[PDB]
Amino acid sequence: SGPVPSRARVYTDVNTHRPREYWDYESHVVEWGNQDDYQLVRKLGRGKYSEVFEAINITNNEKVVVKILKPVKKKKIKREIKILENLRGGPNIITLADIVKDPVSRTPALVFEHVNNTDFKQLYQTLTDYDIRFYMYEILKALDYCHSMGIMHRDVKPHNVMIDHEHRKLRLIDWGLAEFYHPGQEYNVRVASRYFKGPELLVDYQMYDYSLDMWSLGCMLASMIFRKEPFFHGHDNYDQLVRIAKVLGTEDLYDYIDKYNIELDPRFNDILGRHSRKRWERFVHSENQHLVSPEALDFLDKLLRYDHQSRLTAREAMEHPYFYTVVKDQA
Ligand SMILES: N#Cc1cnn2c(NC3CC3)cc(-c3sccc3-c3ccc(=O)[nH]c3)nc12
Repeated sequence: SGPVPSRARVYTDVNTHRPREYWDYESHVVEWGNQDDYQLVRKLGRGKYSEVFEAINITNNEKVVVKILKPVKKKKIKREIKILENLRGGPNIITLADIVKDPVSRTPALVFEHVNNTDFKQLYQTLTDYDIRFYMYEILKALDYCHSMGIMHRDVKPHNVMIDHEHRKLRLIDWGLAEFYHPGQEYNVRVASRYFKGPELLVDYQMYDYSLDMWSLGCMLASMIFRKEPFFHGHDNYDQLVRIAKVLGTEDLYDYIDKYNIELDPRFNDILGRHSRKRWERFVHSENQHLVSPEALDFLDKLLRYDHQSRLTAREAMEHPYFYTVVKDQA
């Protein structure tokens, strides 16, 4: 027997109610700017599918970030562009400023708003309890917005969170893995970095939704309050599920597998073993106790659930007691 179908608990049919053009990115026609408006200043990074640079827009003297793409399927470039344009002006969503192509090389490049980022491997270790709640609330604004717009980011991790700590400015970036949610659609499970992959990805459950981003957000929160990066440190995708089972327990995992009639890869049987559900206190010590509170733990618990349907939505998460003071100060 095949797996049991699943539907998003919230924003289920937002794309169905939209005109086709909104989500049918394959038919999207790219609007190109002028490549001569931009001059590369310095390199910021290299990736598997791109090279990133800092640039100057010589028409207005503004600092920008330029992502020059390596060979990528045109439908995937159209997907990222279409999502970026649909999300433009949304809270804490990076702004796509321009799309340019080299006239000779035919190489496409995405031009973004620049964020004066403080690298997370330096910033996070300085963040107070209030900073973690404030920045977690800001990512949640970006997530509730993109989910309400029928989009799952699918790559939520510290590297995709740009923070200008001086101006308390956060942007959720790199929409290259993002997809439109369609009820009944089977998605590719080979998405996200190892440490942030949800149980649905690791067990090969394809009918997932926005709730995937909520697991990732839970992984980030656990690493920040416990000062343990990564929180679930698997040696591969199979061992990644073992690392989660050693914390959440194997009982709720097999209850999750049984509920959705998931065919578990035979490799898993001999590595998963039998594990009890641990108490969050075993990750608490003298150097992280100032970031850990009963509110933080309660919130974290409600994010990290094997059953995607039982995790908090981004809007429910914003309503949690953990954010009461952030909500108060913002009024
Ligand atoms: N989008 C965007 C964006 C805004 N600011 N910003 C900064 N700012 C620091 C230099 C101060 C760095 C990067 C970097 S650094 C290495 C890779 C990337 C990158 C850029 C685009 C993308 O889609 N993924 C990854 N991206 C951005």
